Amino acid sequence: QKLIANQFNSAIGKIQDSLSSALGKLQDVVNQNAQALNTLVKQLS
Amino acid sequence: LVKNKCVNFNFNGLTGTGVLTESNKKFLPFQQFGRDIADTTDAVRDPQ
Ligand SMILES: *[C@@H]1O[C@H](CO)[C@@H](O)[C@H](O)[C@H]1NC(C)=O
Repeated sequence: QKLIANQFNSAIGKIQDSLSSALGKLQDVVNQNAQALNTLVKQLS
Repeated sequence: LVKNKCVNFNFNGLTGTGVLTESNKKFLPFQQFGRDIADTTDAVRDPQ
């Protein structure tokens, strides 16, 4: 139990570290929404 | 000038409709109006 809990606590620390660097799947939805609206307004010219 | 009302305007040949209010931003001395990333006009300089 001690070893298992230590491995778990250590692994959560590596997630927290890695996320302080991966979100491309969320970011590119935000980008595509904005890029489509900017295209729609530019197209009025 | 008529600030803070929806007005129809003509600044020195640049025309539109909108509400005019004093800006925090400042242009270079030769620049006459501002545009945003979409190329809509977001600010203007009063010629008087
Ligand atoms: C325009 O004329 C007014 C009235 O004399 C004066 O207060 C103002 O400073 C002048 N502005 C320019 C840009 O000449």
